[PDB]
Amino acid sequence: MTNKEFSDGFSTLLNSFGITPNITLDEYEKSTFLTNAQEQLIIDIYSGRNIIYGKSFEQTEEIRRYLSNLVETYETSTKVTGKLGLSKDSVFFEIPQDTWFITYEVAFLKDSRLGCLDGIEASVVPLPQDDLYRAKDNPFRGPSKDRVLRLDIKSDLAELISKYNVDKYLMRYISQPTPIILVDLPDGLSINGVSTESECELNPVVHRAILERAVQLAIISKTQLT
Amino acid sequence: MTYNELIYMVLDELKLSSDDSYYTPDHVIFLLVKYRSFLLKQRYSDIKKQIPDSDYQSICLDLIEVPAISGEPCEGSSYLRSKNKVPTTMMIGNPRVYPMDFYQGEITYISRDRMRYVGYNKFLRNIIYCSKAPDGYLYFKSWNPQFLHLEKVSFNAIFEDAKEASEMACPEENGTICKLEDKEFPIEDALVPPLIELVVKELRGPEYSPKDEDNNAKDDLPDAR
Repeated sequence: MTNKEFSDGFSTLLNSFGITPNITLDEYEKSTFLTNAQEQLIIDIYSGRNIIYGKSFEQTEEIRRYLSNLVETYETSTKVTGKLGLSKDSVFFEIPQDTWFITYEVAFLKDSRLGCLDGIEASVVPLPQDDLYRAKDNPFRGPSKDRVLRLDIKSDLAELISKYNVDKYLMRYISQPTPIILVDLPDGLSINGVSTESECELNPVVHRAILERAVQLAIISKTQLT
Repeated sequence: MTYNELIYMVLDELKLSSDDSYYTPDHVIFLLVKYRSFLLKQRYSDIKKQIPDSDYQSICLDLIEVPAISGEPCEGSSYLRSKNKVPTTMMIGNPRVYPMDFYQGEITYISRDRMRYVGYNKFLRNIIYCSKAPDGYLYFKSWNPQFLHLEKVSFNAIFEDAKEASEMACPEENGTICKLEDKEFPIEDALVPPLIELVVKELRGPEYSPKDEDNNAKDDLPDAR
């Protein structure tokens, strides 16, 4: 559905300007509720907390088709120099800053110590801070030629703890979706920092579910004190 | 395999990963070292079997001349003894003290009781005899005054406590290994699964048991607190 179609369908579902009592929303209000419904729905879908679907980020073809258009791949070789880590062999890599949730994350190693295995792709394992001390020395769950520990730190960073030198850092994450803005908003107004029209980038399959959720949120907003 | 691999196999099968765990790796080292001797006795004390090379360890000794009792003239002939206390060997393998060459020398490790009386045979007057006295030291005895020049020996045996004997290994070619965790654990691979499951059974029940977890000048265990 297009922006005109989000708006017309949203009005039709709210019975705007019908004879019975009803609710009428401005295009900014429509955009607010559509974007809120979009973000709520995709977070619930990713985490699998939606009772209607009850499935996680890629647990079925339906959810794949829904969140396929947020999946972005990232690659970086630059390391942030001056930062304080929990080990001598800790390197820091910036996060794309539009990341929502990291779903795949892998690291290529370039070191002469691991002879003839150079450039080995190594699995980046997110490790909690409880597990870190007892995992530095762990030979089965700790850093190795085929395993790297990643810790989240301040300023949108990934502290990679590795035994061998880390050359490249590859990621595949869920991105900030573009907001659903139905009209060029006036000066000052914006949704997620966007003032111009922004169409939903997801597939049209989930647009109608987003419309239903937005309508329900509108009815909640108008009828939470009555 | 090293101490590290066995320790972390046990910890991971118990899933004692967090630093805020009641049972630390020290408990694991203690239990592993005791269950190793337990299993080695159960396997190799009933009837005589071949002991693999994995169960053995070479500790590495410096000898010093000492008086029999004190410096008196009539207190008997002097002994050599190791500078530091020696681990107790188990009585199942092939204990052997050797002069830095396993394939050479004849230094006999015998019992304390036998070594009271050795060397009277005229053809056995040049054999150096060894035994761990109740002092905890390895004592040497011979009727040949040449034995008092001996400065260094290596002792290879199935020692009863692997940690003590691992602290006293000879230097490797690269050098000494400071961390016990980086050293090799002295047991055959065929006896590693039995040892691990015994230690994991030992600590599985206690892993999930309650604690006296309130600070109230009271014992809180009868209430499963």
